[PDB]
Amino acid sequence: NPLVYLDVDANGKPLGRVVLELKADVVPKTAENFRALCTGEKGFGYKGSTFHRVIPSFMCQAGDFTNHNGTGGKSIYGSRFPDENFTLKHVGPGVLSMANAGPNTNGSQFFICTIKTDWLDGKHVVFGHVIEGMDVVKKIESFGSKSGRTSKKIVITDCGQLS
Ligand SMILES: NCCOCCNC(=O)[C@@H]1CCNC(=O)CCC(=O)N2CCC[C@](Cc3ccccc3)(C2)C(=O)N[C@@H](Cc2ccc(-c3ccc(CCC(=O)O)cc3)cc2)C(=O)NCc2ccccc2CC(=O)N1
Repeated sequence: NPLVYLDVDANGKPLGRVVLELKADVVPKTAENFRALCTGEKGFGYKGSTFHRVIPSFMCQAGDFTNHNGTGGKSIYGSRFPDENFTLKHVGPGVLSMANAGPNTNGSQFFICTIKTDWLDGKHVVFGHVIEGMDVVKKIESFGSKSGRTSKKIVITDCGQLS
């Protein structure tokens, strides 16, 4: 399974690195989309974009590199793409899952859970998990709010593939 990284800052101050294992063994098409958006190999992707909605005791959401507000993004497949499967569950903190606007509306937006979000099982495609840097995720979460607006600008300053 590929390993990718997000290096995250808050108001320009580095918070550290999040390492994500992508479950290409279960959701290869969803894992590949995220991998390529981390490397930037198609000329666009996550680098320089933000965590735009962060809600404590819920999740940290990112990947809207077109509109920066939860309405946009772009997949590597030319259009919104189907839910590959709902095999993996939102079991706890550190789960990496696709944001969407209903069935079969996957793009580039994603979230990292900070609790078990079991009510999303069967609705959002889980495709990976944090293996290093959960403390960075908790730092991101600490800048969230009830509305999801962040108290500092949280940026993916760099991202890419490790292996
Ligand atoms: N329920 C029990 C108790 O739970 C309490 C905890 N709160 C919960 O469980 C809560 C409760 C319900 N609350 C909510 O849904 C919050 C919703 C919200 O913030 N927004 C703000 C932002 C825009 C809105 C409305 C919209 C959608 C679409 C376009 C324009 C406006 C609404 C929204 O929906 N945007 C989605 C992300 C999103 C992903 C992908 C795309 C997209 C895909 C493909 C392409 C082209 C690809 C190509 O061409 O290549 C382009 C775009 C667009 C939008 C959003 O944010 N979805 C919500 C969400 C995200 C992540 C995880 C979970 C959730 C559910 C949640 O948060 N649910």
